[PDB]
Parts: sequence; structure tokens; C-alpha cells
Amino acid sequence: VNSFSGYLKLTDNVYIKNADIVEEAKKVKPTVVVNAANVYLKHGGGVAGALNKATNNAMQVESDDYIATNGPLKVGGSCVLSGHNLAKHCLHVVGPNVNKGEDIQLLKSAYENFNQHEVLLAPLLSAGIFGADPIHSLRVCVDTVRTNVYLAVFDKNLYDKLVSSFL
Ligand SMILES: Cc1cc2c(=O)n(CCN3C(=O)c4ccccc4S3(=O)=O)nnc2s1
Repeated sequence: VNSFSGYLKLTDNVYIKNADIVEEAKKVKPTVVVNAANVYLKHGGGVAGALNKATNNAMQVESDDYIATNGPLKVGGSCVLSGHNLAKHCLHVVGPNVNKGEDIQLLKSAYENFNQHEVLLAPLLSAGIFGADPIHSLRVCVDTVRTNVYLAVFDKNLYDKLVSSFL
């Protein structure tokens, strides 16, 4: 039993809710919140911009030190950093950005990072400003993630479409 509330159950391990991931993390304080990161951990917009703003830019400060030490992530890769005031940890995961021409096949590799954590609060990878089809992102999530994932979808119209079209 966990404290995630109001989710629809899609499969044995995947749950979904029309919610603002910033507000969900602030309420639940999950062990792991997933950020929709880029390889430079430049948290400018979309989910990353919102998560970072909620940390008063502390996420960006920590991320800049991480990049200065380690260099950029790989598309499809991830790193674990602090969750600041939102969660114990933040798993920064890089899904492919379609508006950069990146290989959508890398979306499965991106979701594989979730399997290293027993429970996560997450957005749909490569959705929003990353330019992929969210119905496809949900499909890849369900077919790749085996650990317990709680998906927050900001847009109510999209959530209904994802639910209604979910096979
Ligand atoms: C605070 C934040 C949550 C969040 C999120 O959940 N996503 C993934 C789901 N969405 C889309 O694919 C999408 C496409 C067109 C318009 C609106 C949306 S959407 O509902 O935001 N993307 N960006 C953000 S920014």
C-alpha cells in the first residue's frame, strides 16, 4: 500500500491520473519523481522547467555541478539526483526529442531506467514539448516498465484520450 490517490489502474503495474506532477510530488513526496530531462540537464520548460521552478532553482544548481563533473547524459539515459522539496530522489531521464530528430526507438531505452526503482511518479516520456505521440509513449511505458509507475498527465483532454484509447 502507498499514498498515491485517485489513479486509474491500467495494468498490473501502471496507474494514471490527470494531475500536475509538481503538485502530486509536493503532496505525496514520493521516493522517486521522474524528470523529463535533456542531456545537458538544462531545465528550461515543460515538466523540467516546472519541477525546477518548484525547487527555487536548486535542481538547476545541482544539475550544473553534475554536468561540470560528468558531462552530458546519453539520449535514453538517466541519472539520480536529489528530489529537493519534491521527493527523496529525482530520476532525470532523457527521452528522445522528436523536434531534434532523435530516434523514437530510444524511447524504450529511456523507460528501461524506471525498472531500477520499485515505485515512481512520472510523466509520459517524450510527451509535451519533446514532440512524440503520447498514446505511443503510454504504450511503450506499459510494455517496458515492470516496476510500479504512477503517471501524471497534465492535460485533461489528453488524459481522457489516453484512457479511452488504451488497449
Ligand atoms: C507540468 C507539466 C506536465 C507535462 C506533461 O504531463 N506532459 C506530457 C503530457 N502532455 C502532452 O503530451 C501534451 C501535448 C500537447 C499539449 C499538452 C500536453 S500535456 O498534457 O502536458 N508534457 N508536458 C508537461 S509540462
